[PDB]
Amino acid sequence: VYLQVKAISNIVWKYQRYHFIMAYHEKPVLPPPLIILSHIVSLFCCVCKGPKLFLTEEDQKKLHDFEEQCVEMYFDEKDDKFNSGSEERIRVTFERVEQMSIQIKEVGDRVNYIKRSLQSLDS
Amino acid sequence: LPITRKFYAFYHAPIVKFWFNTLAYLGFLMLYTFVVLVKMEQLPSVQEWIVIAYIFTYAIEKVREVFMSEAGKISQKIKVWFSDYFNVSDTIAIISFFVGFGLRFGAKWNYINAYDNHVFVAGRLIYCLNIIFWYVRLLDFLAVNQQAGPYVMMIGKMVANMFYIVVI
Amino acid sequence: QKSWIESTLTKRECVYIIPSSKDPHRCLPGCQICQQLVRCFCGRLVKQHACFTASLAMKYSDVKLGEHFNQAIEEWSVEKHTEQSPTDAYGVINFQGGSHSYRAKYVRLSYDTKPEIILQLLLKEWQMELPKLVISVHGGMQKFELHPRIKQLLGKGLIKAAVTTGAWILTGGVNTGVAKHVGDALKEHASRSSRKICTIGIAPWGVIENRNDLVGRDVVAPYQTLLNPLSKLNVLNNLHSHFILVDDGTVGKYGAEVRLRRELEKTINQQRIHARIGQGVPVVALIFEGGPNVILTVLEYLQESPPVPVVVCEGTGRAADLLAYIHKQTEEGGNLPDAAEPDIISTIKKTFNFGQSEAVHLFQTMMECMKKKELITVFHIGSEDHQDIDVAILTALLKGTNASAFDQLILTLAWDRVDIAKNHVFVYGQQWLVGSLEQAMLDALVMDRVSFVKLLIENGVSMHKFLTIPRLEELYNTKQGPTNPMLFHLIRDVKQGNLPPGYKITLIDIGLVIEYLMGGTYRCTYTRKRFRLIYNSLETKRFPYPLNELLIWACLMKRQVMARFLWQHGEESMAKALVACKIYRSMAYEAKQSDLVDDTSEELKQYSNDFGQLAVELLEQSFRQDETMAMKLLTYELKNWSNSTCLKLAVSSRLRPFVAHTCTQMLLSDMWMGRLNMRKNSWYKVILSILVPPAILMLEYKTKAEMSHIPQSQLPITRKFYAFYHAPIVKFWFNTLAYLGFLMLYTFVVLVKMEQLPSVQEWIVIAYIFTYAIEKVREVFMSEAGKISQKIKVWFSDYFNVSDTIAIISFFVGFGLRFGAKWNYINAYDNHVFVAGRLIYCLNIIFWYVRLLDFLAVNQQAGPYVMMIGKMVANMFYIVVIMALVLLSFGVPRKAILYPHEEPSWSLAKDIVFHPYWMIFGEVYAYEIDVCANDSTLPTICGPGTWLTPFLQAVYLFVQYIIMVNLLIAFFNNVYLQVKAISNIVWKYQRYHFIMAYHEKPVLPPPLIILSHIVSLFCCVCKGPKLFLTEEDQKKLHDFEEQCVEMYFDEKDDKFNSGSEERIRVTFERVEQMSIQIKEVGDRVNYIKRSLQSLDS
Ligand SMILES: CCCCCCCC/C=C/CCCCCCCC(=O)O[C@@H](COC(=O)CCCCCCCCCCCCCCC)COP(=O)([O-])OCC[N+](C)(C)C
Ligand SMILES: CCCCCCCC/C=C/CCCCCCCC(=O)O[C@@H](COC(=O)CCCCCCCCCCCCCCC)COP(=O)([O-])OCC[N+](C)(C)C
Ligand SMILES: CCCCCCCC/C=C/CCCCCCCC(=O)O[C@@H](COC(=O)CCCCCCCCCCCCCCC)COP(=O)([O-])OCC[N+](C)(C)C
Ligand SMILES: CCCCCCCC/C=C/CCCCCCCC(=O)O[C@@H](COC(=O)CCCCCCCCCCCCCCC)COP(=O)([O-])OCC[N+](C)(C)C
Ligand SMILES: CCCCCCCC/C=C/CCCCCCCC(=O)O[C@@H](COC(=O)CCCCCCCCCCCCCCC)COP(=O)([O-])OCC[N+](C)(C)C
Ligand SMILES: CCCCCCCC/C=C\CCCCCCCC(=O)O[C@@H](COC(=O)CCCCCCCCCCCCCCC)COP(=O)([O-])OCC[N+](C)(C)C
Ligand SMILES: CCCCCCCC/C=C\CCCCCCCC(=O)O[C@@H](COC(=O)CCCCCCCCCCCCCCC)COP(=O)([O-])OCC[N+](C)(C)C
Ligand SMILES: CCCCCCCC/C=C\CCCCCCCC(=O)O[C@@H](COC(=O)CCCCCCCCCCCCCCC)COP(=O)([O-])OCC[N+](C)(C)C
Ligand SMILES: CCCCCCCC/C=C\CCCCCCCC(=O)O[C@@H](COC(=O)CCCCCCCCCCCCCCC)COP(=O)([O-])OCC[N+](C)(C)C
Ligand SMILES: CCCCCCCC/C=C\CCCCCCCC(=O)O[C@@H](COC(=O)CCCCCCCCCCCCCCC)COP(=O)([O-])OCC[N+](C)(C)C
Ligand SMILES: CCCCCCCC/C=C\CCCCCCCC(=O)O[C@@H](COC(=O)CCCCCCCCCCCCCCC)COP(=O)([O-])OCC[N+](C)(C)C
Ligand SMILES: C[C@@H]1CC[C@@]2(OC1)O[C@H]1C[C@H]3[C@@H]4CC=C5C[C@@H](OCCC(CO)CO)CC[C@]5(C)[C@H]4CC[C@]3(C)[C@H]1[C@@H]2C
Ligand SMILES: Oc1ccc2c3c1O[C@H]1c4oc5ccccc5c4C[C@@]4(O)[C@@H](C2)N(CC2CC2)CC[C@]314
Repeated sequence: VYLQVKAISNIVWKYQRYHFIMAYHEKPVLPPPLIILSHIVSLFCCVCKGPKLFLTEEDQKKLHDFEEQCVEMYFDEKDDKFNSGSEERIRVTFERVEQMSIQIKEVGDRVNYIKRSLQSLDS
Repeated sequence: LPITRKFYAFYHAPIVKFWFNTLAYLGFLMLYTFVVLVKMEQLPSVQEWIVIAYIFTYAIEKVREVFMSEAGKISQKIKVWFSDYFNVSDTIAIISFFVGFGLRFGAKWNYINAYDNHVFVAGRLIYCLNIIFWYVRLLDFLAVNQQAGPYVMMIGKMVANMFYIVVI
Repeated sequence: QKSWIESTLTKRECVYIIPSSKDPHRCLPGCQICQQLVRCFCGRLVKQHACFTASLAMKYSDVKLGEHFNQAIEEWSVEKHTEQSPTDAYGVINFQGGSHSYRAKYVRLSYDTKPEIILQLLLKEWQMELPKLVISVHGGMQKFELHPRIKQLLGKGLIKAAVTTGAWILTGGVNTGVAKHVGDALKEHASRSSRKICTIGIAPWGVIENRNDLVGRDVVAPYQTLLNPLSKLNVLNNLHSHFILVDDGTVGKYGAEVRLRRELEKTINQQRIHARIGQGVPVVALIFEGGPNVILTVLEYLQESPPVPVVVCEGTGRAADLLAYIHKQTEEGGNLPDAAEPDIISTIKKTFNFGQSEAVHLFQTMMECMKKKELITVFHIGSEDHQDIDVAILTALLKGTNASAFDQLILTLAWDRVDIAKNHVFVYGQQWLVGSLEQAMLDALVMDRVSFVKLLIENGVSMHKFLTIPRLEELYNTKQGPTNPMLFHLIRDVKQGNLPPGYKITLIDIGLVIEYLMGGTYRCTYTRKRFRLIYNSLETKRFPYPLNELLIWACLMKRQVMARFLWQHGEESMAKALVACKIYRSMAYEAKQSDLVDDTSEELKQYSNDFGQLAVELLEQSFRQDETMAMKLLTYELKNWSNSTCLKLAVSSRLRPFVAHTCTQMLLSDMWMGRLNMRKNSWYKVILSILVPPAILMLEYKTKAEMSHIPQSQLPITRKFYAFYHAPIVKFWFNTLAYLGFLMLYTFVVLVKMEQLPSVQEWIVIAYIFTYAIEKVREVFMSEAGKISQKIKVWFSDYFNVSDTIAIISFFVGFGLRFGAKWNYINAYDNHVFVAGRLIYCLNIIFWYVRLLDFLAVNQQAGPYVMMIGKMVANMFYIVVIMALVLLSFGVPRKAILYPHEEPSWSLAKDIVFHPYWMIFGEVYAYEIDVCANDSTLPTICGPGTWLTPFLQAVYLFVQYIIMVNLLIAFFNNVYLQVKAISNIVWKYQRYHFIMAYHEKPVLPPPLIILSHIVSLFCCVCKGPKLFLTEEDQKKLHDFEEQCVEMYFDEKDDKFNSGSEERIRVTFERVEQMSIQIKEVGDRVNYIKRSLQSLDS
């Protein structure tokens, strides 16, 4: 247990940090002996009279446009990382060297057709 | 920024509400520790009254934290809030305290000794056990620190998963 | 409204319905065909007008006179007979069917929109960035062919020009023209690949195929992109990103766009290309297979002020190739000197069916275009000029526009293209006015353009004459590059108060930051009185070593790529790396100790470790090259770095691999042994010779030939004694033997009964501590030169110096009470002033036992264990806090239940902690657990509720004894494993500290040290590893260092280039090229065999 938690220790506290920041954001300004005033004064203002952003439909559309751009950039970087990897470079090289070996035999075949045809025009 | 808005800004800041709740909680425990270690009389000492007031108003606070929580069904609100450890512990701590206070306070004294009356003794002994809940709730305050917090999560995971070794 | 597109823009409609260019039409249905096929000049048939009035022109009669005179037939215009109104067609195209169904914003607006409104649309509404170039692609507006090679040879280059610069490409948009082939460039080469191109297509609205679909307020209109591939129809190319569809209120006529496009070109060329750069955004024209009118458009640019260059391509045998033909014919001045007009007039008509008349007039245009052949450029693909059309489009802005050398340079800087600046700007011919390269350097430094800073230094810029106090302050105060938010807060901390709002940073304030970050006794030049008496006044306003100052700048500004570049240039390279490590290390600590939760500290820590590793790797280069000069690098006084050494700087950063390096250890060994030269068994040879002084003569001593290099250095009978006792190894054992004798006596004093007057043992003990105290006072004041406040802070940064301070003060409090106590009593323990003093001694002796750990840490095995223990105790706090809460959670209920009749007392404090603490160590107090049992040792405690406490203690021990103690042990085990992994490194770093400590100490230990004191301060009134080089050997050492920096990068490059990953990739890229070269054989082999079949006949 020690070794498991210690390995992710900073991650653990940063997650805990969400819970206590949210907890004390919602609490009133007085602690529990004197909180009664915060109670007795608040419920008057409701009868007598957390981290959430309420966007308008226009900025809502800009944010979606921002998000889709970053999704595109995510896949681009993913593809570039993949295509730069050594395994992907060995295999494309592998497939490409194979093709060339036929293309050279396709020269080594046609070079005959030249030299033998030259021997035909030699006469 | 004028003078009056600087006070508003301070006290409504969550870091301030933390330390202000923390300092009041420590003062609460120091008094309640005094109450259980010092001889208990017929009527609560001024220390004990302050202790009672804290737990009562802390309880009202917890009731309001549930009902002014994330909008939903009351049954859902209840299930969520009893999914935390310290909220289950605080619930037991609050209920047991007022069982203890009722016995301590509503006990008729047939005797001058005050420990011959076993309704009174039952109430005092509940306090002495109830105070454990309130010391252990300090682990939650201490887990606000970057170093202490992971150790607190360690202990919880140790206790939660050791059952079958202890059965053996 | 709150809608800028709709509120501002305008759509025209033809309110007015003259017949179709003459009498309506024949065909006996007469009034009936007036519905079928009778249009306006507007371009729309009767029912396509659809205006509110044009529909009253569908009922009874039209909006005109009885027979409508002919100077009203001509009177229709798109200015007087079209009603402006808010727009309808705008949004995002969805090119459904095209390869992920591309997206492109669009809008319908009139030809008369003010040019600023356009600019607002492009930049504000569409959130486009102001570009650094504008390529305007003109060409043939009719479906045309393009050879396969040139296709993939154009789309490689126009794309790079718009991708390496953020250029707006401009087209017509519709596929009937050149826009179709701009799309080919985009499709191939994966146009942007996360690196946006903005290609606007300004088309007229009255020709767009499927005009209807685009109609709609902010609508995502889809759009068929698969019509017949041959049929020439005005269909928007699905690979552009933006469209400005110019309205003139009509249908079926082009020519409404010609102005708005040019007006946009003016509007962009009057915008600053960058904050500092005071040019306009460049514009350039590109020509792909132009029609007739494209020729005039060329001339239309060449005249206007400022002109616009025109890069004409080749291929296809029209306006593009034609201008390429005559551009090789006309002379340098611009008039065909030969008589060859009818031959080129012949060529005009082979491409443009005129016959004679327009042919010459077409030729008349060009001879004026051939006047300004400096603003014209031909990129011919055959003999391959310019190596690329990218550089061609870009270079066209550089030649022919009679731009200053500066303006040529700075535009490449904005673009971030050195390859063009190196090859085309820095060349014989430029003249370079007085301070143009320097102003270029400032822009490049500010803008973090490392590649140009390199180029400028190579091509004639002296940083010595460049870098001044004002220019250096401009660099600290800029916001036009990578910045460090922390720096402003560090200045606010060293300036105790706050600042006026537009505070510009001062170098004195930087100096105060550097002293804060370097710490110890570091003193920056900027804080010294000389620099101040200069700075307050502002050959003298320059710096002798500018590259030192800019390295500091780049690191404080968190400009790491620039800092790595400025490191490898200039002198003092190892020092600069070690200073950089310390600066970043200290900034990392400040970030870590802040209330902010971010990644700044790990980033700065990494940067420190980067320079720390450079310093270690440089030391290894130097050591392998020349050990003696490597050791000199460690030890030469750094005049420019607070008179320090590179070893001291590395120690300031806890840079253990540098200190643990063999070169440093060899240096330290020579100091430790001094003139002694025993290789084996030195510890007891020294001990027995301290105790038997004649054995000093049996020892081995270094010859002066050996004690000659020793790059930190500062046989008869008498000099052998001097050599021995002044050796730090000897001063260690001599202090160690005296310390052990001290403790043995003081142990005796506290264990044996104390009388009125101190025993002789106690007097010796007193003398030791008193003189040891004088020694510590002198170690502080004769420490590293600095402010007394700095000297104090440094010395109280060690643990054993804080402990010794408490140990010394407490002893003399204890002695004063022990000694100045009047004895009213014979018993001597009735007097409680005396007892207080004795008890202080008994506690003070603990300090002196624990100080033996420091002596023992001189051994290679024991030392790391001592560091382990310190790290265990220092970091266990929060586990012990939890243990304390668990303790009280049990202690308080136990006492309350078992002792319910207590009044308040401080015994309650003891009772709630005492037994619970001893339980941690396994004392269960077995016969006290159940107080009501027969075998209980507390039978009187039996009472109500006392049966609860065994359950409480059961839980307590499980949590405390099993969980919490073993968590603490688990933490200690990690400390062990961490330190053990680096154990030899740990001791070698410790070795620096004790060799330095005993090098500075005197030759007598603390009882007899008083003589060394009393004799030394006479010689000052009456009458450490630092090499003081002369300026000539100082220059040789710098030459040695720069050679080893070069060898460092060479080996780094060779290692990199030999790596398998680098070999796979170069192979990958190289096999790709060969596959074209073989297809280039496989293509040409045909040309052979088929040509042989041609000569076969
Ligand atoms: C990181 C850490 C940061 C720092 C954290 C710091 C935490 C700060 C926390 C701080 C507050 C600590 C104080 C609490 C304990 C006091 C007990 C005590 O000493 O009692 C004594 C003092 O006399 C009284 O207590 C009389 C007053 C009665 C009411 C109690 C108010 C005390 C103040 C609390 C105000 C409310 C606070 C809480 C609100 C919920 C009485 O004992 P006695 O006179 O010996 O008994 C007579 C015996 N006889 C009968 C034999 C004669
Ligand atoms: C989501 C929320 C989370 C937190 C939970 C929140 C809810 C927490 C709920 C807490 C309540 C839990 C139940 C307690 C019941 C008391 C039992 C008891 O001792 O009875 C005794 C006293 O009974 C009396 O009625 C006299 C005592 C006064 C009442 C004090 C308790 C009520 C206050 C509660 C305030 C709670 C505040 C809640 C505010 C929200 C009966 O016996 P006796 O009279 O002693 O017998 C004498 C015999 N003899 C004479 C022979 C000797
Ligand atoms: C009065 C008696 C109770 C208190 C105990 C006093 C004794 C000493 C022990 C102290 C332990 C507590 C240390 C932390 C608090 C100090 C400041 C601190 O670091 O705060 C932290 C939060 O702090 C908390 O979350 C503390 C919550 C209160 C815990 C109270 C019970 C602890 C004792 C249990 C009872 C048993 C033991 C005691 C015996 C009874 C925040 O710190 P920071 O500066 O934001 O973060 C630093 C890192 N930075 C640089 C990256 C930002
Ligand atoms: C890797 C390791 C390497 C090896 C490490 C080896 C370390 C080498 C260290 C070596 C030195 C160790 C000696 C110190 C302890 C002596 C105590 C003692 O025995 O006292 C006794 C001897 O008689 C005296 O002590 C009388 C002399 C008084 C002054 C003390 C000087 C002693 C010599 C030290 C010179 C200064 C040295 C320090 C300078 C700062 C007195 O006791 P008593 O007679 O029984 O009492 C009478 C009782 N009665 C009253 C009932 C009759
Ligand atoms: C960077 C440096 C690091 C190390 C720190 C270096 C500095 C270390 C500093 C150390 C000094 C610390 C303060 C000591 C104060 C003594 C207090 C005391 O006991 O007072 C008592 C004696 O007071 C007297 O004046 C009589 C005793 C003689 C003086 C002996 C102490 C001074 C020597 C210090 C030599 C220090 C050597 C420093 C050399 C540099 C007063 O009370 P009383 O008289 O006992 O009362 C009798 C009452 N009755 C009669 C009813 C019974
Ligand atoms: C005064 C003397 C008399 C009294 C003495 C009595 C003896 C002592 C009695 C009790 C000791 C107190 C602890 C009780 C059990 C803890 C529950 C638990 O494990 O929660 C954990 C899991 O599980 C749950 O969250 C749900 C399980 C509990 C059910 C809900 C309570 C129902 C009523 C009661 C029935 C339940 C059993 C108790 C009934 C007795 C919650 O973990 P967490 O904290 O959420 O972790 C993540 C936190 N985070 C989200 C911030 C990341
Ligand atoms: C969820 C809430 C549930 C509980 C609600 C409350 C229910 C009501 C609870 C209690 C009411 C008790 C009233 C008295 C009953 C009749 C007996 C009597 O009068 O006297 C007897 C009382 O004997 C006892 O044991 C009294 C204490 C019982 C409580 C036991 C712990 C339960 C609470 C734990 C916490 C649970 C909370 C858990 C938290 C989730 C003896 O005393 P006496 O007569 O004065 O003396 C005669 C002997 N003499 C002659 C030697 C002197
Ligand atoms: C009077 C005596 C002194 C007082 C005692 C000292 C005070 C007590 C000390 C510590 C109390 C607990 C600290 C809580 C820390 C937070 C934990 C949390 O958030 O949730 C945790 C639950 O946590 C628990 O369940 C807590 C322990 C339950 C009560 C048992 C106490 C120990 C006694 C019994 C021992 C005695 C046995 C022998 C008996 C003879 C959740 O963790 P998890 O579920 O493991 O996480 C899995 C995550 N997963 C989803 C990836 C799988
Ligand atoms: C006789 C009976 C009466 C007396 C009983 C007294 C009871 C016991 C009292 C005290 C026990 C003695 C230890 C005290 C604390 C140690 C400080 C520390 O942690 O240092 C460490 C860090 O921290 C510092 O270096 C600075 C922290 C201390 C501040 C400076 C002292 C100010 C005055 C005093 C205020 C401070 C607290 C003390 C005040 C009481 C230093 O570590 P280091 O060794 O540098 O590690 C690297 C070594 N290297 C560089 C070679 C690689
Ligand atoms: C930084 C320096 C600070 C300290 C400077 C020095 C300050 C001066 C210090 C002390 C001066 C004391 C002089 C006497 C005071 C008046 C009382 C008196 O005379 O008698 C009383 C003395 O009672 C005591 O307790 C005396 C000892 C006090 C010292 C307590 C520890 C502080 C030093 C710890 C180390 C701190 C160092 C930490 C290191 C950083 C009783 O004795 P009596 O009258 O003979 O007997 C009458 C009773 N009878 C009738 C039964 C016989
Ligand atoms: C009379 C009894 C017998 C005597 C006792 C035996 C003698 C005492 C034995 C050992 C004393 C210490 C040895 C020092 C070794 C050198 C360390 C050094 O150089 O600096 C170290 C500080 O080191 C400390 O702070 C030392 C410990 C402080 C004093 C507390 C002693 C233990 C008591 C409390 C325990 C009781 C608790 C429970 C109480 C009930 C620095 O290490 P660091 O800062 O961790 O390094 C971090 C590096 N980083 C920058 C990468 C992050
Ligand atoms: C977070 C932690 C919660 C627990 C705790 O720490 C903090 O809270 C503290 C409160 C303390 C008590 C406050 C007041 C007194 C009165 C005093 O009476 C004078 C003496 C008398 C002699 O006869 C005069 O005549 C005696 C001491 C006592 C009972 C304290 C004891 C320790 C206690 C219980 C502490 C306990 C360890
Ligand atoms: O590890 C080292 C390996 C080789 C050398 C050293 C080392 O460390 C030094 C050290 O340490 C000692 C400890 C005890 C006895 C002798 C020495 C010495 C010796 C020495 O002086 C020496 C050679 N040269 C000067 C000589 C001119 C070359 C300098 C460096 C030196």
